[PDB]
Amino acid sequence: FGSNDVTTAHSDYEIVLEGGSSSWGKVKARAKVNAPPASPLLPADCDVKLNVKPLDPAKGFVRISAVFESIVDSTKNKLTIEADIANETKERRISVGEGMVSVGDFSHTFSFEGSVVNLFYYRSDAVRRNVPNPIYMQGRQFHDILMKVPLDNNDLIDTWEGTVKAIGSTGAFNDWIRDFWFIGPAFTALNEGGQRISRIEVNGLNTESGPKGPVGVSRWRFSHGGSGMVDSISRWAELFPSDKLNRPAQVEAGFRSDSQGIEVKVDGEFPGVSVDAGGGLRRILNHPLIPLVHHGMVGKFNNFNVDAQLKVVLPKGYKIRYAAPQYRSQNLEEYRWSGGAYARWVEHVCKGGVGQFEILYAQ
Amino acid sequence: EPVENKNQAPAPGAKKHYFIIENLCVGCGLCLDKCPPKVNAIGYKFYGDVQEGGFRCYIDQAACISCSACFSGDECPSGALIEVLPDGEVLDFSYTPPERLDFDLRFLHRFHRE
Amino acid sequence: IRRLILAFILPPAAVMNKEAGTIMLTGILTLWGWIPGVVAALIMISKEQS
Amino acid sequence: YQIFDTEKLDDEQVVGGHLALLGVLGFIMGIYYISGIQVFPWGAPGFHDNWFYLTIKPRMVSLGIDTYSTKTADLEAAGARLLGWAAFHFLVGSVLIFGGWRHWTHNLTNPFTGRCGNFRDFRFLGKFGDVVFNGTSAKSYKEALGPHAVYMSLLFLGWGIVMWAILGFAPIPDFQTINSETFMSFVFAVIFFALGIYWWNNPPNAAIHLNDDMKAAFSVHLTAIGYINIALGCIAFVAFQQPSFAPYYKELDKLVFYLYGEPFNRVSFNFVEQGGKVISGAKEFADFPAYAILPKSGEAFGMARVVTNLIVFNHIICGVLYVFAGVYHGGQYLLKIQLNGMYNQIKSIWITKGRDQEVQVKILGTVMALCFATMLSVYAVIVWNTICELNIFGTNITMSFYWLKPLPIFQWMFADPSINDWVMAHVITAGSLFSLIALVRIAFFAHTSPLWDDLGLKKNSYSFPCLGPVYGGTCGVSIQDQLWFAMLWGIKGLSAVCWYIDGAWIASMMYGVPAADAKAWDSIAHLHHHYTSGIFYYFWTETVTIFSSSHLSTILMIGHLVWFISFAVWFEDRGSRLEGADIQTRTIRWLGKKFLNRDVNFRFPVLTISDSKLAGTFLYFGGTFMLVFLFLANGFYQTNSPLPPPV
Amino acid sequence: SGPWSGNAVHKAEKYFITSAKRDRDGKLQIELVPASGRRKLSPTPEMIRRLIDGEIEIYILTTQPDIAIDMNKEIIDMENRYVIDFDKRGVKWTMREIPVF
Ligand code: BCL
Ligand code: BCL
Ligand code: BCL
Ligand code: BCL
Ligand code: BCL
Ligand code: BCL
Ligand code: BCL
Ligand code: G2O
Ligand code: SF4
Ligand SMILES: [Ca+2]
Repeated sequence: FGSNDVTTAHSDYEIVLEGGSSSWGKVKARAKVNAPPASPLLPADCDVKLNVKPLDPAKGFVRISAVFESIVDSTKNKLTIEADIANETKERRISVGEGMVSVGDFSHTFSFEGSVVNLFYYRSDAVRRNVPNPIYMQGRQFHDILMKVPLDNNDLIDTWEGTVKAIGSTGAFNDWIRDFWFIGPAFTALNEGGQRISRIEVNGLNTESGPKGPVGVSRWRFSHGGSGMVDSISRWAELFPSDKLNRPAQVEAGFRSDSQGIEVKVDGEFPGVSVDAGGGLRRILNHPLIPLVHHGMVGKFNNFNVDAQLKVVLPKGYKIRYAAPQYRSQNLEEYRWSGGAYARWVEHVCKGGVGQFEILYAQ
Repeated sequence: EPVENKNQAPAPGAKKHYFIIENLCVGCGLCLDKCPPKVNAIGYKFYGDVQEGGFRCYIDQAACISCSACFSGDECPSGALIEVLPDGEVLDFSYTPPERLDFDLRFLHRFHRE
Repeated sequence: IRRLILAFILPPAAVMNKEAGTIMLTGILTLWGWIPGVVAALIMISKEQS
Repeated sequence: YQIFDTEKLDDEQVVGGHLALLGVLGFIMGIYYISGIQVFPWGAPGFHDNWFYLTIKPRMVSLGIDTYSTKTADLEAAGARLLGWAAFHFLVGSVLIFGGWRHWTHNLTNPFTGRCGNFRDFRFLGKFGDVVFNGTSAKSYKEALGPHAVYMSLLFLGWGIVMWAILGFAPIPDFQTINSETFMSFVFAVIFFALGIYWWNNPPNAAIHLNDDMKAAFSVHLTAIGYINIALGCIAFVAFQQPSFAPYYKELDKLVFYLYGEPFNRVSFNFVEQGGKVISGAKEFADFPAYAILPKSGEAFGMARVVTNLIVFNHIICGVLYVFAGVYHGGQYLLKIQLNGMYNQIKSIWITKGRDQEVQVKILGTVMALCFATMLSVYAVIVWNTICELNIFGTNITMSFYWLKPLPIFQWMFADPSINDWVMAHVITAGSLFSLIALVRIAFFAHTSPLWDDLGLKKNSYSFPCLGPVYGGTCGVSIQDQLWFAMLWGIKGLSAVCWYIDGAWIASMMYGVPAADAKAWDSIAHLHHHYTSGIFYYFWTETVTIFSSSHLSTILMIGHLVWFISFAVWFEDRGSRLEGADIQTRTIRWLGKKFLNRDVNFRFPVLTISDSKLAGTFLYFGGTFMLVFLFLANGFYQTNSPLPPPV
Repeated sequence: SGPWSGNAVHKAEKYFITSAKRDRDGKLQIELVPASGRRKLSPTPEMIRRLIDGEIEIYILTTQPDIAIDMNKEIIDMENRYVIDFDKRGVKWTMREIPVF
């Protein structure tokens, strides 16, 4: 079989759904890969907790929260972000948030009031009329951020002074900043993910006094165009299911990468899992392609064999007609995919594949 | 095409200033045996009631010769045996294991459910 | 119904959901007092999950 | 004792060492075969009976290489056959040692062509490797498992051919003859061939090994092979007692065995060894030449069960020791990976699932609670049976656990189901649990223990005898010390095995004693077989016959000496011995100088506590089991005639 | 799973206060270093949070260039028990090499 030196990747996935018109879903995903990660700082572990609650249902000011704890080469890192997000218009979105990023001993707290405008390059009705499941939707995003950071430590003050010097001394700051904040292979992910980031435009960054001392206030906009591969652009309404959020949604993920492999645990309960295709049929939502390609960036490094078992737990009286690749088992409401075509598809998408998994299920 | 260079790769087959924290020493002496016989910088200091932990370890810095035998041995169980680097940093061990964020991976369906 | 019958033949397979210590205990129970004692173990634990 | 450590040796060195040891072992086999030649091919009388050849004589006669026939004729033929097979073993072992030297020295150059093959890249046997392997295991033991399975398949096939043609046992399905061993030799070929192919195409993964794992893989496979040995011992005990094996093991009893060291025809003091030698004095038993080793019937000696017990206990002792050693070497690997920090980086259940200290504590606590329960139950049963049979506190045998037979669903395992078999099973479980306490301590508490993580201490050196009297004493806390304690604890389960297989009544300490109701067990319990006397009186009954042998008596004294020498090192005496040895050095110095002008400049050496524990456990085990050998080599001495009631 | 990460003898990762200098006169010269000895950190507010939470354990050696006695907050009612702030507590490791032969 070409080569005999193949490692093993054991994976279990679980998509429990809710009945009715609800798009809610409990998604669990455990994995264990006996393959070396691609982290130059290898003993990298992370624990992510993203919990979103609804506030002001009329205004949609849903408060999302994110806690990324991590330990990379014995370096302890943490990033907390709270943000009231709101779907102002079908194109606009407004967020007011705070946060705190800590690394080892260093730490700083920030706030922001950012507006994102996701403009599609076309809204023609021909494509919608004929194509039933549009995926590659060409578009562009405009972020306008108003970040603020109390300059407490000398690290913050020195960084602010350096940036103030740079923005006025070098006219190519708007270009090379992209090289900066796409650190490492992230820059590659721009070209191989179909996303082009335009030069930033600083409306003005200027320090001002705050309640905890000086506050560096940076007001800058930037742009982010997606050829269609970008799930954050092509699927924008489906990205933010605020109208479908009544119960708190929680996603606790984590990995434990090391020199010998990657352990992954994900638990989640969130909307947007089920999408009405039309005619009463529903789908497990289209797979975002950016995760697939960005992982295939670190997927084609070792030859591996996958033991992947997907378990779809549909509601009480919902059939699963036309689920290609087909399942292996079935308990009259609990369908299992394992081996055969599904394992090939898992190896396909674990290595950068963006193929389809159309789990169309009835009512 | 055919013109080539030639080569053969037969792969195919076909300063230190070691100290002891008297607070944490348990007086095992595993570091004393490593000290060179004549140096004997490391010595035993007794408070009383050996079983109560009175006996402890001390490095006479005057006698020490920075040979690293005591600390490089990886023999200190308590971590009292420390090394202060020339710039200055206390090392409780030759290499501490990296810090990790751990969790028990229990699978969902096949191996270790829940 | 699959879990309980698999348990009556393979109790530790039934407690596989439980912790590795419980699984090892159920395996030992299969080894000593096979079925009655270990079937007791599996029924206790599974009914407790209920 | 660490010169041939796994780290010090690479894979090719291990291949060569195992090959050279296989050759040495083949030489040993030839030695035993020749020792088995009762009559030489030239006509003269041959070697006496050795346990080394009486252990393999059943198997050899099974293969027709030896014969139980008793005439000088065809025993000369059996001797010639044994000589031929011993010569074959000798030459093949010479070749194996040559290959082992080449692999150990890495000089894998053909003496004819000179081509230096590569351990990393080599076609196996020529074209067969191309047909099957398509190219060797580029690296990895995982890719080697399939090739080794194919090698074992070829070994099975070769044994089938050898027994079919050389030893004349055709492949026949029926499992009542050696013929099936040919049949199955082919079966297990295909299996261990096909599986090999599978494991060649689909390799297995346990990532803990495969990486720096000669010690890790060695530990796992040594534990596995220890359980293989235990299973082989059980299978040997069951099968060798089955009728199908009677032609080869039960017919020992019909033979008379002249064994070295057995009673020798004694001679009066006024004895002269000239001519007939009769005039000077009188030999003990006439008709046998003076000093000749007198015959011993296998019927009285029970040589069938003696040889069965020796083989079974050999495999059981080897397997228990291998389990303990595998857990110990795995603990050494665990400690290494804990020190270097790979422990948390291992991504396999065999390491990850017990990563938490809470689960380790719960596992060891469950083992300890089960051990307490079972030991207390069995010991209460045994001591109560002793209280009853000895009629202590006014008791009598009627109050003993004679009713506590194994349940009817478990009496198939036992010929004569009684309380003895119940105590055997539960004592085996309890001894396994006891030794498992230490084995689990090695497995989990190799680098740090909950007491020690609370006490702020870590186990680094994997052999440190202690950390001192801190916290009241830290003796024997290394994984090596836990291995020693595991061995000294498994001494008792292994004893129970010996005493069960030699016919002892282990349900009471004083069965067969001439006191009170000790001899009433056979009536109250309705036993068929008259078990050899109980745990304390078994010593006496077996020593009736150990004492009758000069050789067994010598073993008794030597093993007892070896055993009690162990306390000089195991006891908390090392410092006393060091002080006394300093006094010895000074005494030698000044006494010699006064007595002889030459100076000494030499010191008496005193073992470290680590070496002290090592030697002490070695001596303890050696004495204990060199004496268990006397228990198993005196004779079965368990008759099938129950003793009537004492009154 | 916590005893096998870092040194197994310290439940809370230990940080020795190696270097501190009065010349900068701010006492920011306090340079905490973990027992691993790979991060010359500083007493930031996040380090304060870690110390109060018990995740870390700041310690001081006796044999050193003096860190700051009564210049870095000190409690001397009993034997000295240095504190970064009254709520903090830098437990001083005692090191008797000179007093004893
Ligand atoms: C990732 C691809 C795009 C992009 C796509 C989007 C999209 C699309 C949106 C934003 C939004 C925001 N972006 Mg952006 N964003 C980009 C890069 C940036 C950069 C930068 C690195 O320079 C900055 C400063 C920002 C700034 C911001 C804020 C103004 C705003 C709110 C963020 C927040 O609350 O997150 C809180 C932090 C998290 C939720 C953590 C996890 C983030 C990931 C990407 C989401 C995974 C969701 C998961 C699968 C499901 C979770 C379910 C749970 C139940 C919640 N973006 C890149 C170029 N960004 C939002 C906006 O419109 O605000 C007005 C929004 O909807
Ligand atoms: C060079 C490419 C071809 C062409 C190839 C295709 C293909 C193939 C498809 C469409 C499709 C569409 N075409 Mg067209 N189309 C052409 C010319 C046009 C003109 C025009 C006045 O010339 C118009 C109004 C349209 C209109 C439309 C849309 C209604 C429709 C769906 C959206 C889509 O993305 O459009 C794509 C439109 C463009 C490719 C070009 C539109 C040109 C505009 C009007 C004027 C010049 C713009 C710029 C200066 C130069 C051209 C840049 C190109 C993007 C390379 N086409 C040119 C001549 N078009 C899709 C479909 O069937 O939807 C149901 C589809 O799959
Ligand atoms: C600030 C970020 C943006 C945003 C940006 C995105 C982007 C970008 C994506 C989603 C996607 C999804 N988001 Mg969102 N989304 C926001 C707000 C929300 C809200 C809400 C009401 O506030 C909810 C409930 C959701 C829920 C969802 C689902 C509809 C969908 C994932 C389906 C799936 O099964 O996930 C199952 C997923 C899991 C099993 C694994 C989750 C792993 C972790 C916890 C999240 C990813 C982390 C990332 C890789 C690392 C950190 C990123 C940043 C650098 C900090 N988002 C905010 C406003 N969302 C995806 C989708 O399908 O788009 C169509 C997608 O591509
Ligand atoms: C005793 C209880 C345990 C045991 C406890 C230990 C301990 C404790 C240690 C080892 C060590 C080792 N053990 Mg061990 N180990 C056991 C069983 C085994 C078996 C097996 C039979 O399957 C094997 C292959 C090994 C393999 C090994 C090596 C990995 C390693 C180095 C040995 C060597 O170089 O020593 C060199 C010496 C030997 C060759 C053995 C001594 C025998 C002599 C040389 C034999 C010939 C002379 C004569 C016949 C008998 C001796 C007495 C005479 C009076 C001279 N162990 C037994 C059952 N093992 C050591 C190591 O370094 O660990 C990392 C170590 O410290
Ligand atoms: C039956 C299958 C057993 C097994 C049985 C044995 C036995 C038995 C011995 C070894 C020996 C060794 N084994 Mg092993 N071995 C197995 C699987 C392994 C695996 C593996 C799975 O990959 C590894 C890496 C090893 C590793 C090793 C080395 C430490 C060593 C071979 C090097 C050599 O000979 O040195 C060169 C050394 C010499 C040739 C000198 C040998 C001196 C004398 C003749 C033997 C010394 C040891 C002792 C007397 C044997 C006692 C057996 C007891 C009676 C129970 N074993 C399994 C578990 N292995 C030998 C060793 O050195 O043990 C310490 C050895 O004797
Ligand atoms: C008893 C003999 C010993 C032995 C002694 C020797 C000697 C002597 C030599 C080698 C040579 C080699 N050995 Mg060797 N070696 C043994 C077992 C092994 C094993 C193993 C299967 O575990 C390995 C990995 C190797 C590895 C190697 C190769 C690197 C090399 C052959 C290159 C190749 O293309 O040859 C193709 C064939 C091989 C891979 C040989 C495989 C081993 C066979 C079983 C040797 C049998 C020799 C015997 C006298 C003939 C009996 C044949 C009957 C059919 C039974 N040997 C056997 C068990 N080895 C040879 C050399 O350098 O070749 C160029 C060489 O001259
Ligand atoms: C079962 C087949 C093999 C086996 C194969 C392996 C393999 C493979 C590995 C070990 C390893 C180890 N083995 Mg082992 N080992 C066996 C027998 C034993 C016995 C014994 C007396 O029975 C003991 C005490 C040990 C001890 C040990 C340690 C030295 C080490 C694990 C340390 C650790 O952190 O574990 C953490 C604690 C655990 C993981 C506890 C849970 C146990 C696991 C999940 C499996 C068994 C339980 C099973 C599910 C029970 C229920 C059903 C029954 C089968 C009927 N092995 C048998 C012979 N062992 C590893 C090592 O490092 O080797 C050097 C290693 O790689
Ligand atoms: C046969 C068994 C024993 C001896 C033989 C002996 C000999 C001996 N011992 Mg011992 N011992 C125990 C057994 C024996 N101990 C037990 C079971 C315990 C458990 C408590 C124990 C404990 C302590 C402590 C705590 C200390 C000592 C010492 C100390 C000595 C140093 C000098 C001296 O005493 O000479 C007086 C002792 C003699 C010279 C004995 C004369 C030889 C003999 C006639 C024959 C030797 C037979 C041989 C051993 C068999 C095989 C040999 C060959 C064929 C391979 C010293 C020669 C200590 C000293 O160094 O201080 C004096 C010390 O502190 N012990
Ligand atoms: S008695 Fe001996 S083994 Fe025990 S702690 Fe003291 S020196 Fe160590
Ligand atoms: Ca006997």
